Amino acid sequence: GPPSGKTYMGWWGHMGGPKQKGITSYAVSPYAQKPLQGIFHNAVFNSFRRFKSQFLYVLIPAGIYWYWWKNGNEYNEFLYSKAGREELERVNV
Amino acid sequence: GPPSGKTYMGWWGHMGGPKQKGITSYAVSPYAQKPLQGIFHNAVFNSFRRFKSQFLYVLIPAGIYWYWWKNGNEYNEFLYSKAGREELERVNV
Amino acid sequence: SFSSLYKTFFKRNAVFVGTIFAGAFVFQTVFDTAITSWYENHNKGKLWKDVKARIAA
Amino acid sequence: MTAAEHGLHAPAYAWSHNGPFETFDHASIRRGYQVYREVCAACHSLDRVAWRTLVGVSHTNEEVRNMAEEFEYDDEPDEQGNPKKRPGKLSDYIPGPYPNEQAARAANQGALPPDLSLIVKARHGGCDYIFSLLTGYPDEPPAGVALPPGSNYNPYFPGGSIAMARVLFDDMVEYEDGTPATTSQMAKDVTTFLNWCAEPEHDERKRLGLKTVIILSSLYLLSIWVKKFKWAGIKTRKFVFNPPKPRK
Amino acid sequence: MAFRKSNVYLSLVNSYIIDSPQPSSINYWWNMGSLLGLCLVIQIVTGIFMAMHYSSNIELAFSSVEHIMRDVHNGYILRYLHANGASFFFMVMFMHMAKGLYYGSYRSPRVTLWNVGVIIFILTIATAFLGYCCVYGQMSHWGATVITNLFSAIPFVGNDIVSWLWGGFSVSNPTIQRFFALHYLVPFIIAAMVIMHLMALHIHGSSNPLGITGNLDRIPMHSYFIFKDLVTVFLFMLILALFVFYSPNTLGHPDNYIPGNPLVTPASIVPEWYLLPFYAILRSIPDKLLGVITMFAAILVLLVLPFTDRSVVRGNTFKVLSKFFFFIFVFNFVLLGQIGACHVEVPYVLMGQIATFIYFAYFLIIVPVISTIENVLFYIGRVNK
Amino acid sequence: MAFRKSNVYLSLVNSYIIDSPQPSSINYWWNMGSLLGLCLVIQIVTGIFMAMHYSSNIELAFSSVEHIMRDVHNGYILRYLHANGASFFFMVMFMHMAKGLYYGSYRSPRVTLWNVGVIIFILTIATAFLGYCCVYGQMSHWGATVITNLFSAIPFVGNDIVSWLWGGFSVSNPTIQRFFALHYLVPFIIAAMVIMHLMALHIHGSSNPLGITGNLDRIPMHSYFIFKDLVTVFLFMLILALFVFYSPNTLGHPDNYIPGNPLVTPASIVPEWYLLPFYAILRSIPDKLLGVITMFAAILVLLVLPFTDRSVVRGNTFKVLSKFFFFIFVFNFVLLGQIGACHVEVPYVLMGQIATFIYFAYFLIIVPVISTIENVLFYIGRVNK
Amino acid sequence: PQSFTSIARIGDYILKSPVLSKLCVPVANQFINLAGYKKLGLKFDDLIAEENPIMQTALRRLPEDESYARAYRIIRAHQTELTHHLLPRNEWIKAQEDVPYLLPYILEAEAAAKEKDELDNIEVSK
Ligand code: HEM
Ligand code: HEM
Ligand code: HEM
Ligand code: HEM
Ligand code: HEM
Ligand SMILES: COc1c(O)c(C)c(C/C=C(\C)CC/C=C(\C)CC/C=C(\C)CC/C=C(\C)CC/C=C(\C)CCC=C(C)C)c(O)c1OC
Ligand SMILES: COc1c(O)c(C)c(C/C=C(\C)CC/C=C(\C)CC/C=C(\C)CC/C=C(\C)CC/C=C(\C)CCC=C(C)C)c(O)c1OC
Ligand SMILES: CCCCCCCCCCCO[C@@H]1O[C@H](CO)[C@@H](O[C@H]2O[C@H](CO)[C@@H](O)[C@H](O)[C@H]2O)[C@H](O)[C@H]1O
Ligand SMILES: O=C1C(O)=C([C@H]2CC[C@H](c3ccc(Cl)cc3)CC2)C(=O)c2ccccc21
Ligand SMILES: O=C1C(O)=C([C@H]2CC[C@H](c3ccc(Cl)cc3)CC2)C(=O)c2ccccc21
Repeated sequence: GPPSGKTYMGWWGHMGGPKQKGITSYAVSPYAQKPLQGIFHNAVFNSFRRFKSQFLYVLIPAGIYWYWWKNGNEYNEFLYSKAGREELERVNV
Repeated sequence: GPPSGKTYMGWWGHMGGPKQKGITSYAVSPYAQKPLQGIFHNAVFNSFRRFKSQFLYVLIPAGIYWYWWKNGNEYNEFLYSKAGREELERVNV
Repeated sequence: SFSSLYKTFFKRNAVFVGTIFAGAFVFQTVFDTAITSWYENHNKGKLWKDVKARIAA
Repeated sequence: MTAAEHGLHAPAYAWSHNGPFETFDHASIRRGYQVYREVCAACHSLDRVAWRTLVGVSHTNEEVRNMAEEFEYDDEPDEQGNPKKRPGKLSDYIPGPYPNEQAARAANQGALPPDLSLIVKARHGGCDYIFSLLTGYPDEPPAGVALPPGSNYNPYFPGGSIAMARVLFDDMVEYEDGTPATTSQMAKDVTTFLNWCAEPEHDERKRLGLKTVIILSSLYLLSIWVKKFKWAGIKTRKFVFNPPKPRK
Repeated sequence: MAFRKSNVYLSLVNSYIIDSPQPSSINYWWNMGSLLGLCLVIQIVTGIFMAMHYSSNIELAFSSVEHIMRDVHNGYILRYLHANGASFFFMVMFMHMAKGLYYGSYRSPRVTLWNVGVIIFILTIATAFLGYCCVYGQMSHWGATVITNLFSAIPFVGNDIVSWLWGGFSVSNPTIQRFFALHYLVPFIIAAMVIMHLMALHIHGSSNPLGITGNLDRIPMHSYFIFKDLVTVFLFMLILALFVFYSPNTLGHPDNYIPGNPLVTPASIVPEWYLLPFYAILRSIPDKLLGVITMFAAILVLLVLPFTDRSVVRGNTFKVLSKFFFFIFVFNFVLLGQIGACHVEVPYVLMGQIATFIYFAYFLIIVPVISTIENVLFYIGRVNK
Repeated sequence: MAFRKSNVYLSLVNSYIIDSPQPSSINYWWNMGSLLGLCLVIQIVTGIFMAMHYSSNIELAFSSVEHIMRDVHNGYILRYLHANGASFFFMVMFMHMAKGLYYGSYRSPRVTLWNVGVIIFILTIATAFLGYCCVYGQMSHWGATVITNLFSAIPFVGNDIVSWLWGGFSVSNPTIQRFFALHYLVPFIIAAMVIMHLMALHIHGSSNPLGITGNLDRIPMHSYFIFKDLVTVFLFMLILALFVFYSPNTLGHPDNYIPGNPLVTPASIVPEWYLLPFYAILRSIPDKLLGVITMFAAILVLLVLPFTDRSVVRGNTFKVLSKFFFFIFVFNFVLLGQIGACHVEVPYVLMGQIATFIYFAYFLIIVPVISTIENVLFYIGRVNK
Repeated sequence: PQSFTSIARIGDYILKSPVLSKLCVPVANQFINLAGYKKLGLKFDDLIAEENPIMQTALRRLPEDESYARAYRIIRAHQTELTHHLLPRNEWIKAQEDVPYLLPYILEAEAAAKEKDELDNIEVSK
């Protein structure tokens, strides 16, 4: 194995990060817990929070886009209708 | 990079070998020599030595094999000739 | 899934690779049994078998 | 696009097979073949369908052997090197009306009647659009629409001018089972038969589809469960911070 | 040490699939490359198995696929899987490329990682196109005419290139036959390339839905993500099962059950969906040479993204103004696609044009602007003076 | 550090082709794997380029190759290169495998290295056979009958396997078509495998025509061997040029310009030369099941070679008794091949039988014997008491 | 890679002008809220991308107990983020906390770099 180029990742025991002191972790065996850890009840009060916190950032842009869609759509059905052939002969040439 | 499995090769400066002391090498630029370093003359006294030192180890086995080849070859041409159809009716069934 | 009804067969170990394949082998017949039935029924009258029935030639 | 160039949208009739659990109506298919045989065969090839393929679906082994041999396919030359005919086998593909592209057009004012074997997929809407173009030849080409010599009007075709004249006229087919040989019953069948023709695998395809999903769904839910289990230590994992005396 | 670590072969297996240290925090978005490798495998298996009954001669071509449909045992399953799968390949790949924009994966040290995926994406379009030209229906013969013809756009030599590339006067027989052969070749090139793609991925490891450093809380891909990835997998197969058995053509164009005909283009030229947004962009340009260029540029521009992102953080996650336009971008891109389906009628053309602008402007203009602003909001939005 | 070392991609390139530390002493024998990789590349390029004009339908098949011959521009060069090249592939590969026996490369730590090449060698026979079945001449249709039929030798299921594998009553059309498709697939498998083969090679590095440790006098593959390898390369192309333009069929069987015919086997069944020594071994056995087994065993037995070599040194180089039988082995193997060409006439059958014995006896008997003796000559041939 | 030295220039200016400052900072304040990040115990200097030399001059330099601090937050971040939740409301970093603890060094180092860049290409007039 020749030299390797330095990066920002290493493997365990030299992962690359800064030198941890102070934190203390605790966990419990996946056997040692309720099957269905926390389902329904209060785990769903979040299925509306994970929603709220973001929806606008999608809806607002989806909105802008879906109304713009509907508009010229309507507008096209018109100028290709009877009631529209007028405007057509003008807009189109 | 995880642990690698030990072998019997490394790269330069850790090639794997034992710890050299005593030898001293010398060489000279490929520019600094006669084009046609040593051709013909006495470089061919070896094209008969590199031959001699081995030929037997090939010839002897090639021999055994080429005479064995020729033999049953002859033998086959016979038993499929006029002069042979006799022996055939016997050897073959 | 009830802790009694499971632990009976398997005590406190998972299924074993071969028992799996065994179940797989069985399941695969038991299933293609059911589903092909429920489907031939759901489409009763419609199957060429049901139509072969009435129709004569 | 003018609604005339587009063609009128065929409506959502409620077919025997529509739905995830619905085999064709084989009785219906059986009818369509007759409606096929007596009516449209006059002009339309059905070349990618083979006699044997009918057996077990619309007919019975001889029933299709009978039909089969009513036609003389080409057959390997005698010992001399001269042609010969022979009846058909179940191994054969239902022969086209015409000997080539040309005579198909000669017999139709220069129109090339589409091979039907794949029609219910080579068109948008398909089953519906097939039904509707067949029960949608109205009496007269709408006020103002001026129709060319040898062309009919259909709202369901694009730009109405279809080179195929109407062909369903009640009862022209003698429905062997004894059903109202109407035009909306002559038609609904050849559609269900032509559906089959382009999608023979159909009833098995939803059969197997059934199995695939039931198993695959269960795996999905099963997989999920498993995941929360193996994650359970990381999910409910909980840290704490205690700053440390400054000496290093 | 353990054997899986020690062995020449199993050490790779371990270090890319078992013992790999992943950020602890990554979510189901990251399951896409996994599901990407799964499609490529579905493509290659079902393809080969189908090729065994395929003929690439311009006559037998269209029929032989019908052969695979009507005759080969499970052959219809072979086709509907190949075809629907190619689509899911493309969806999943967009979602994979999405994820990379949103969390700003394209961003150093991961540039090469990113860049290579742009090469893959290119090769996947090249691949799937050829596989389409191999059905030889209507959409096929005319698809194959236009793509061959993009090369005329090349000054001078351009027509000849096309003639060559055709092997004759038209998209003819020496064409479908090379399109079959090149369809065989290329997927191995993707796989070749997926390997360098995974090598880049490997030396830096995955990012996170937080755009901070992973190196403080890693966990090993086995058994978490191996099991996590298994959830998206089955789900993937389910929807794919759904299409394949129930909606096999709810994703294809009926013009393609019509045998290709070199004299008569249809009058409904909708191309593949995953392709549409480019068809749109192409059309948007009333000039031939420029139009071509702009279509290709629609994909290349993806390479500036690490320079124009001016930010100081990777990720729209803590980025409101960034999120917002990011979904304008997504939604534009979908609209652009709707535009591709509709006729070159009004206002559609002009709508098409505007989206196209929005498209490139997002990489080239919105992003470096917004991100520079967003740096400055981050400063003054706290400090004293 | 330098860039070629630092880059994710160029570091491999460097470490396997530029900066690799080779034993200083290795000779032109070692140029074989290099020249091996070169054939595999010649196979794949010319193959694809030919496939563009090939049809794998049992009708068009034989003709389409004539098409490639009579019509495609440089197409004859495409064929004669594909075909002659496959041969040179096989020669060079034997010489490569030779070299491995003689210098005892198969020998630890290089077992896996060795073993994998046995897999490659198997895949190359599988590959080239299928490529032959794709011409669909006489030798093709009957070659393809017998190999398909080797599977009947399998108890019970054996006939069915063959029926399956045929896709019908005989080597028919669903056969040549799968044989074409599998011919496409497999060479990528060889290449896949060449990579693991080169990985094994890499972690131990090459041996030497002295069977001692390299680690005291290494030099870097660039620029010595890169240039050394270039000498064997051109020379390789020269002889290949010679055949390709002047002796294009001095290596093929004329029965193959005859369109395959399922009713009539010829009466001169000579199979490919690189295959002959196995044809011989196969025939040597008057029992069907056993004969098959022994043919396959003729290749597998190659895997015991690191156990039966009992020696204490790698290499026939300092090994007189070893050299000697090593060339009996080579020469047997060639004779075995001559036997394959001749009719099952006398004494040929009995000669065939004896060679076959000599063959397996060399791995299984001569070698461990001789090498054990040779250990003991090495002891008493010096020491006092 | 828009420069911090450059964000300083712009953001200092805006902070100084009582004109600008009154217009901008309300929004900026509104922004560094909508970000969500102080709800994952994150200070803003935590977020700064590190895979580049300057930040690695700037973390090698960052006082010990300060790095232990960073650390806990960064792990707390990930941990919570993966729990698909937000912290206990009273664990959130509070508006006075979100202080540019890192920014001097980043600036300290940026400065140092731009200097060396210059001093590598310093020309000469005779
Ligand atoms: C069950 C009965 C029949 C059905 C379902 C049927 C169906 C069709 C269909 C689907 C088309 C395709 C047009 C399109 O969708 O673009 C077509 C065209 C045509 N049909 Fe028929 N057909 C039937 C009977 C007949 C008969 C009896 C004749 C003449 C004797 C005929 C002659 C033609 C011709 C000449 C065309 C060409 C029209 C064009 O090019 O637009 N068909 N038919
Ligand atoms: C054959 C197609 C592809 C395969 C098999 C593939 C595979 C993967 C895999 C397995 C990962 C790790 C899991 C994940 O992060 O999603 C990944 C991540 C990534 N991919 Fe791909 N990918 C493909 C397409 C692409 C494309 C088309 C691009 C860009 C145009 C791309 C760029 C990236 C980047 C930048 C990451 C790092 C994401 C992160 O930091 O989490 N990939 N890819
Ligand atoms: C990245 C991998 C691949 C992609 C994206 C891809 C894409 C496609 C597409 C879109 C089609 C037309 C499908 C249809 O509408 O019927 C197709 C057809 C086909 N492909 Fe592939 N393909 C891939 C790999 C392969 C491979 C490895 C083979 C191996 C032989 C293969 C063989 C075929 C064959 C024989 C057809 C014609 C039959 C059919 O259309 O279903 N493909 N491909
Ligand atoms: C695709 C076919 C092959 C390729 C591309 C290939 C490639 C190579 C290369 C490049 C080398 C280094 C140069 C050399 O030592 O010759 C090598 C050596 C070696 N090969 Fe192969 N080879 C192939 C076939 C085989 C086969 C068929 C076997 C055994 C059945 C084998 C076993 C070995 C061994 C044991 C070495 C080490 C030789 C030494 O120590 O010098 N190879 N091979
Ligand atoms: C290890 C690599 C390969 C080997 C050993 C091999 C072997 C062969 C052989 C012995 C033949 C019959 C040649 C003849 O006597 O005419 C053949 C034919 C053929 N091969 Fe390959 N082949 C290889 C790779 C490829 C590849 C990658 C392709 C890609 C399409 C290909 C395509 C063909 C075609 C189309 C033929 C029929 C035309 C001809 O016979 O020359 N081969 N192959
Ligand atoms: C850094 O983070 C990661 C991460 O690294 C990985 C690896 C995964 C897991 C992802 C993967 C394992 C994706 C890997 C993708 C691949 C391996 C794709 C490669 C696929 C190929 C190269 C296809 C090659 C296929 C063949 C050769 C099969 C063909 C063989 C055939 C057809 C034989 C059949 C023929 C006959 C005649 C029977 C993650 O989820 C992840 O996220 C946390
Ligand atoms: C330890 O000692 C060594 C040693 O390690 C090496 C490496 C060498 C040198 C040997 C090598 C470099 C051999 C390497 C062999 C290979 C790399 C073979 C691999 C070849 C492939 C994997 C083939 C793949 C090919 C393709 C994908 C090409 C196909 C592309 C095509 C056909 C495009 C054309 C199509 C169109 C439409 C234009 C030595 O000489 C040596 O001895 C001292
Ligand atoms: C790619 C195609 C894949 C096909 C389908 C694969 C099916 C896989 C079935 C493998 C079953 O493999 C099974 O795994 C279980 C763990 O759940 C193993 O169980 C083992 O560890 C468990 C803990 O998890 C212990 O209780 C038990 O004492 C031990 O034997 C068991 O040895 C093996 O029998
Ligand atoms: O006219 C076209 C056309 O222009 C495309 C388009 C779709 C996008 C293609 C594309 C090629 C390369 C890239 Cl990198 C992206 C998209 C270019 C061809 C089609 O796919 C098509 C299909 C069937 C009939 C006609 C057509
Ligand atoms: O009868 C045979 C025959 O037996 C072989 C033989 C050659 C060696 C083959 C072989 C297969 C597999 C391996 Cl691992 C080695 C050799 C087996 C078939 C042929 O190649 C052949 C070619 C043309 C006509 C007839 C025949």
